[PDB]
This record gives sequence, C-alpha cells and structure tokens, in this order.
Amino acid sequence: MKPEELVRHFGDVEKAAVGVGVTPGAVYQWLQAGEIPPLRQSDIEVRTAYKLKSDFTSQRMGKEGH
Amino acid sequence: MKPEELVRHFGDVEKAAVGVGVTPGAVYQWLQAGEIPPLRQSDIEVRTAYKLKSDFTSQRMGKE
Repeated sequence: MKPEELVRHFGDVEKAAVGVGVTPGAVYQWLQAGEIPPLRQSDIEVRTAYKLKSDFTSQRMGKEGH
Repeated sequence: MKPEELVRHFGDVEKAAVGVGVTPGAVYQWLQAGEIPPLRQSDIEVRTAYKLKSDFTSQRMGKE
C-alpha cells in the first residue's frame, strides 16, 4: 500500500501513526519517500485486519498487474 | 505464532529461514528467546499468505 492509502484509511497522519505504532514523523518520511518499508507494510496489512494490502500481497492477488 | 510453529510449518529450521527471508541464525535466536519479534511475525503472516498467524491476528480472531 502507498503511504497516502495508509493516511486515507485512518484519516490523518496522527491517527495513522497511532494505528500502525510509529511516530507521526515516520509517516511523513514514508510520504516523502513515496513508499512504506516492506517489513512495515506487512505489519500495516496485519494490523488493519487485511483491509490494507502490502505490495507483496497486492502483486500476487492481482489477476493482472494489481 | 511461536517459533516452534514456524519451524513445524516449513519442516526444518533452515527451510523456515528461506521461507520467510531471514537467516537460520535468526530463527534459532527466536527459538531460544521463546518468541518472534512482532513486526517479524507480521511479515511471516503476510509472506505465508496468512497460513501462519501473528499473535495480533490470533487474538483478533479468538484463536490463540
């Protein structure tokens, strides 16, 4: 999932940081980097009860290219 | 999931390491610690397409 997905899901950066167990500053650095670290994406997928999908899962669960 | 559950899933310790993208030494450390770190558990859960469940998921699902 892209960092803006994570923000859309929770509503804002502060709520996303609390939801995923990181600092707000970390979430802004994901936004700036245009990507959430993989290990971290897995945790977001699990901690949203699979509502957000890691790029790993998305890529495989695309009948095509996602 | 406990480290023993990870090992039971992939068969032997070294297959588990390959299976989830870590070194065998990491898996042995987890066995001796009696736990897998939380973020590694999530990654195992995702990389196994949910065949193994993190402690987080097991609690959510009422299947501890």
